[PDB]
Amino acid sequence: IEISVPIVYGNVAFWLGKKASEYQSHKWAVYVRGATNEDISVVVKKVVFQLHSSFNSPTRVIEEPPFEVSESGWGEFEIAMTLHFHSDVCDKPLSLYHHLKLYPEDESGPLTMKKPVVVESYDEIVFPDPSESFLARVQNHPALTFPRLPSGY
Amino acid sequence: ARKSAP
Repeated sequence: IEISVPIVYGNVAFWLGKKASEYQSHKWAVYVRGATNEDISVVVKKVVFQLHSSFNSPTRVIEEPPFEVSESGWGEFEIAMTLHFHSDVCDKPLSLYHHLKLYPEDESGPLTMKKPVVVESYDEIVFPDPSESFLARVQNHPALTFPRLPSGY
Repeated sequence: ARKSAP
């Protein structure tokens, strides 16, 4: 009787072309989402993003969907995302890590620089021992996956 | 932390 949350997390990046400057070659957004875009705030209370020290206010707290930070700049670096859950879900938070990408890597064939860069990780948060009240609040929520019920027949 | 242009 476990509850799990399929998620996707990573970033999208857009090269600015003739609008690119030394300060800002790309606009990007880093995010954690439901893998099928359902509302994971059924479990996620807030997400804390840690950006590089070169940004103003490098620790951002996003309390409401969408759980994303949108920024622009010139460089790639590691982003920490700490997921804090509602109190009936889990008293421990979960940290995720994502290397921000502004260019596509590992690419055959010809590319164009204006193509949006999407680099994201597909994953699933498992809560192994859900309380009975947590179950009653979120049962069969579209963002969650539940154990298939054995046939009584 | 490390930060570099691609």
